[PDB]
Amino acid sequence: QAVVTQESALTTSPGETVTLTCRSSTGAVTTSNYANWVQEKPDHLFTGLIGGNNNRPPGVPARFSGSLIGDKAALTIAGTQTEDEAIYFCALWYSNHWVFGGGTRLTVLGQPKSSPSVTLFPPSSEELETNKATLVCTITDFYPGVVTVDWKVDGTPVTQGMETTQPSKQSNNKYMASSYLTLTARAWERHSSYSCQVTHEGHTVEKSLSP
Amino acid sequence: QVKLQESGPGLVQPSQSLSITCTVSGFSLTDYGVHWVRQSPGKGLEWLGVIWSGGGTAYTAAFISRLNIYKDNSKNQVFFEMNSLQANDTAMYYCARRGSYPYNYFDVWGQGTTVTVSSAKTTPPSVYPLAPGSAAQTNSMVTLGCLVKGYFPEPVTVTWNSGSLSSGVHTFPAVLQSDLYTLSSSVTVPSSTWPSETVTCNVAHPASSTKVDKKIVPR
Ligand SMILES: O=C(O)CN1CCN(CC(=O)O)CCN(CC(=O)O)[C@@H](Cc2ccc([N+](=O)[O-])cc2)CN(CC(=O)O)CC1
Ligand SMILES: [Cl-]
Ligand SMILES: [Gd+3]
Repeated sequence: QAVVTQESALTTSPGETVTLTCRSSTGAVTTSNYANWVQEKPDHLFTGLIGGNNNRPPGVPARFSGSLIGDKAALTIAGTQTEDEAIYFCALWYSNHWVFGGGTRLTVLGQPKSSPSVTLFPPSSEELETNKATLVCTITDFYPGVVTVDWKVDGTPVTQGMETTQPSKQSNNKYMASSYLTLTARAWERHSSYSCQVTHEGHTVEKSLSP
Repeated sequence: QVKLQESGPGLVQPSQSLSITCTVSGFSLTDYGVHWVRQSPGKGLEWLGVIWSGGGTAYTAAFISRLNIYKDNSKNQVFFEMNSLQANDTAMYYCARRGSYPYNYFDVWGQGTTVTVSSAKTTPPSVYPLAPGSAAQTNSMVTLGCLVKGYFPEPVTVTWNSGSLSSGVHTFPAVLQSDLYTLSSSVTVPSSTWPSETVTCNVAHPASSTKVDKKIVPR
């Protein structure tokens, strides 16, 4: 069947006008393709933006408009807002089936800067009875969503046992992430100082632990 | 007002079937069409099929013989039934509502059913209470945790005090430590509330039907 192509990702600053395109591999996109646009927000939440006749659902901002520009479908956002950061999908009708495009991730720059809030948790007693020991380092309320996590055992850098999540959005549009340090019950008994160093925007904030 | 609630197990073994029910409210199936769309972790949206208001159907060509969508207007339910699933059918499945002109947009969508296609057997999580390192200062804030270790497949739901605590809660995404998932959750409450009163994390693994409560006690 037909492949519907969209730009992979676009980056704007607030107030800018952007045009996302939706192209058909079998020819020109026409009104008989009834181009729809859907918005995906963090935590896999989808909401309709534009309908088959360039109509907006009640409550969708007037800055979003759908159209046909030459041989392709388009979504114009007239004055990009911070809340418009999302993935945009178009869908084209082909007589007896719909086909979604690959999606356009829109990133909106210039949002308020915020440093991370770190919390280091010691392993549970109920965990040590299974002869396992995991240290949890929770990273909360940071913007931009880019962070490096470094672990230390008595000041000595750790090799294995560490696994870190890629940053995802919180309910307040800032980012969160977590980092683990899986160790053995005996290795936990030997060493005394444990440090979770979280580096964000060249700055480092750390939380230490001692049994 | 309008909602599409999804119920489907999740774990399917290769060559077997998938069945998902979409229960709608706030509108009637006699007026709206319901579409089925999926999203694979490494891809975007893939349209599968639809059941229109009149009971008429349409599907993506490659799915004609493996996918069926039918409904019961009186029960406000739409059923998705797909056979012969393979590894690349692993995705989040959604039902989406779409009306006739001027309501011809995919406005309201269901939250999605996470489907994992693997030979692997289910593994329930080991839930561990995470109490702070040092003791709290007189009149301050404390952050308690809950480690949900080694479960397969996704998802898992974490609540605190049966859903009564939400404002100071953060539930972190999972890591994949060699075919097993691990995530954490934390809650921040004042020191006058804990350890004076009971704070409990409630973890549920729907794909194993285990419901475990672990009370947070001082270290
Ligand atoms: O609707 C259903 O049950 C299923 N439709 C199947 C196909 N449609 C896709 C889908 O439904 O998936 C695409 C076309 N549809 C626009 C849209 O869906 O964007 C409408 C085009 C139209 C032609 C003539 C008149 N006229 O007045 O002569 C009015 C409208 C027609 N569909 C009613 C409606 O949607 O309004 C009726 C059929
Ligand atoms: Cl038609
Ligand atoms: Gd129609």
